[PDB]
Amino acid sequence: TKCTLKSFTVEKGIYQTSNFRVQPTESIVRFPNITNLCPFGEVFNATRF
Amino acid sequence: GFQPTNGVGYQPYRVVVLSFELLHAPATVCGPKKSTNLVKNKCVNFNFNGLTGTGVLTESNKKFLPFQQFGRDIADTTDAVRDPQTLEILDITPCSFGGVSVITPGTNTSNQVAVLYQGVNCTEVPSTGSNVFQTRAGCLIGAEHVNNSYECDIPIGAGICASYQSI
Amino acid sequence: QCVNLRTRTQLPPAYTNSFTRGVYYPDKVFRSSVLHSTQDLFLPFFSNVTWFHNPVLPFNDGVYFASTEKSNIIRGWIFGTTLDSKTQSLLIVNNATNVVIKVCEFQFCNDPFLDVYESGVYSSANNCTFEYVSQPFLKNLREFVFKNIDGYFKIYSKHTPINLVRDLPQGFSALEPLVDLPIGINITRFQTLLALHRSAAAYYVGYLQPRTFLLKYNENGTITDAVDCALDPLSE
Ligand SMILES: *[C@@H]1O[C@H](CO)[C@@H](O[C@@H]2O[C@H](CO)[C@@H](O)[C@H](O)[C@H]2NC(C)=O)[C@H](O)[C@H]1NC(C)=O
Ligand SMILES: *[C@@H]1O[C@H](CO)[C@@H](O[C@@H]2O[C@H](CO)[C@@H](O)[C@H](O)[C@H]2NC(C)=O)[C@H](O)[C@H]1NC(C)=O
Ligand SMILES: *[C@@H]1O[C@H](CO)[C@@H](O[C@@H]2O[C@H](CO)[C@@H](O)[C@H](O)[C@H]2NC(C)=O)[C@H](O)[C@H]1NC(C)=O
Ligand SMILES: *[C@@H]1O[C@H](CO)[C@@H](O[C@@H]2O[C@H](CO)[C@@H](O)[C@H](O)[C@H]2NC(C)=O)[C@H](O)[C@H]1NC(C)=O
Ligand SMILES: *[C@@H]1O[C@H](CO)[C@@H](O[C@@H]2O[C@H](CO)[C@@H](O)[C@H](O)[C@H]2NC(C)=O)[C@H](O)[C@H]1NC(C)=O
Ligand SMILES: *[C@@H]1O[C@H](CO)[C@@H](O[C@@H]2O[C@H](CO)[C@@H](O)[C@H](O)[C@H]2NC(C)=O)[C@H](O)[C@H]1NC(C)=O
Ligand SMILES: *[C@@H]1O[C@H](CO)[C@@H](O)[C@H](O)[C@H]1NC(C)=O
Ligand SMILES: *[C@@H]1O[C@H](CO)[C@@H](O)[C@H](O)[C@H]1NC(C)=O
Ligand SMILES: *[C@@H]1O[C@H](CO)[C@@H](O)[C@H](O)[C@H]1NC(C)=O
Ligand SMILES: *[C@@H]1O[C@H](CO)[C@@H](O)[C@H](O)[C@H]1NC(C)=O
Repeated sequence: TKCTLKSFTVEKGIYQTSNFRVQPTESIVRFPNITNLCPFGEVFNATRF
Repeated sequence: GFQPTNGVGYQPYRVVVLSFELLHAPATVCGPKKSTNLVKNKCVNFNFNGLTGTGVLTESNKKFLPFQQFGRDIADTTDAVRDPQTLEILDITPCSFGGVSVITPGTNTSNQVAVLYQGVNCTEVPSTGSNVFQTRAGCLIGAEHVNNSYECDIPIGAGICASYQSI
Repeated sequence: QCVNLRTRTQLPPAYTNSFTRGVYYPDKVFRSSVLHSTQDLFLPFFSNVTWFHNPVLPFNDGVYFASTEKSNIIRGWIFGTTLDSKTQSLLIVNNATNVVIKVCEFQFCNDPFLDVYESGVYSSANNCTFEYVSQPFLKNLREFVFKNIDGYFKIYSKHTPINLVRDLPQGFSALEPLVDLPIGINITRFQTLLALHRSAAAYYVGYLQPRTFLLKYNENGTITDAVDCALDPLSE
């Protein structure tokens, strides 16, 4: 209060000093299901090349 | 001349060469995505299917049509999303904020004060001080609620105000 | 079965009125009980829609296609520029089990018909790039909107139980998004596909233009009404 008002003595009243806000805790990543794999096993595990 | 006894140099080796092309046509193959888990009722940030933003996620009763992926309200602000896996409607609320004010009787009289957080629920203040009061104007810390009534010394709001007797 | 059937059928193409048909959801956003103004490609209200009762027609920038069909004689669509093996071409057919989509360089017959005895329309098929199979799209009214932009081919659709006898009704109904294709192509002209047994099809074609519309979203996020923004001073 003294710093914002720039004085060593403060008169009776109510004064607005600063702002308040909540901070985020963690992060969340969401994405659709993993499906429709690229066929690589059949080629790499193929008997005949 | 592949034979079982031919040494390392003559062994039959199967070789596959993979080449990647990224022509001007839209991409069709990509790697995994590695989605994380879900939390609720906490101020967190998120990137739902590439849509980023912070806030708190709650359960919502809005009913999407089967083809929307999210929703926004007037003035173009996103309000709801649909999780790509469970396919349910979640609601987004910005994390709380406000201003702080100090009530003092004057340095001439004393030097103890009370604090008011404007428009903030009395659940996430932090820090303890004294008993904490919840008013229509916000949350107040450092004053005692009484049942009497007097004139108004230091107006606080919503029909209540404070004075020094303690505060 | 590359056979010819007719040479000069009913030539004069009729004209009729569009009224207030051809509205589709322009995005995947949910809105509830709100008015929203958007600028995009639409079919102007009370426009002149061409009635056919079957040549190659221009695509321009987008196409609205309508059919008061029964027993689904129409089968599919063909898109391209040169309509031969020298350039990309897109083919869509709908048989009794699964709608089929292909992107190849065919040699379509000059009178490509399916008939029953998935060939008889193209004399060749090579260098195929994209394939797709899904559930088939189809006294019924079938409305479709075809758009192509940013290497993406968008298809919107709607089916309606129609009781009127001759032409489009005086009603309102939005079109849901159906399919998107991430394939680059330069469609400029197209053609309709019919499968007639060896022994005269009525449909409507309209074109899209860029303009602004006002849309009303009800509580459940469904478009219930719209206003064209250049029809008359009251609309402005
Ligand atoms: C993504 O995969 C998960 C894992 O299987 C699916 O979750 C299961 O879905 C079935 C189908 O209804 C339920 O019977 C199970 O109880 C679910 N298990 C859970 C939630 O742990 C999920 O449905 C899939 N999402 C899709 C395919 O969109
Ligand atoms: C501060 O938050 C609490 C917690 O949500 C609110 O208490 C809820 O109030 C609603 C409606 O009054 C009830 O349906 C919930 O059951 C309450 N939950 C709990 C845990 O008490 C409280 O109302 C909020 N403060 C203000 C001033 O609204
Ligand atoms: C309809 O078109 C499909 C397009 O592939 C034809 O092909 C069969 O479709 C069924 C549907 O699942 C598959 O089980 C078969 O394996 C497909 N055949 C082949 C050779 O792959 C289908 O035959 C067509 N049906 C009719 C009645 O025309
Ligand atoms: C088969 O079709 C593909 C695309 O559908 C053609 O790919 C071309 O590839 C070259 C170099 O990779 C590019 O410069 C061209 O722009 C591509 N063309 C198109 C239309 O995308 C491929 O040339 C075709 N092959 C044959 C034999 O026709
Ligand atoms: C449609 O045809 C045009 C040619 O008129 C293609 O535009 C060319 O695109 C390549 C790749 O970016 C450029 O290097 C050329 O300079 C472009 N030519 C012109 C005349 O602009 C366009 O790519 C074709 N559409 C698709 C989807 O391939
Ligand atoms: C919009 O959504 C509401 C909420 O679901 C619909 O109201 C329901 O309609 C069904 C069908 O008649 C009734 O069986 C339910 O009882 C209704 N719910 C309630 C709470 O009354 C409404 O029909 C939908 N459409 C419109 C145009 O409002
Ligand atoms: C091939 O099969 C073996 C069998 O154990 C497995 O260990 C290996 O991962 C497979 N590789 C591919 C590419 O599928
Ligand atoms: C408070 O103010 C009174 C006059 O109003 C003065 O006499 C007194 O000295 C002051 N006390 C302080 C400044 O501590
Ligand atoms: C009086 O004040 C006390 C303490 O603030 C409070 O608990 C009580 O509800 C008030 N009213 C009565 C009738 O006691
Ligand atoms: C379309 O234009 C023709 C003249 O070319 C006109 O006779 C017909 O009434 C018009 N149809 C409309 C505006 O629906």
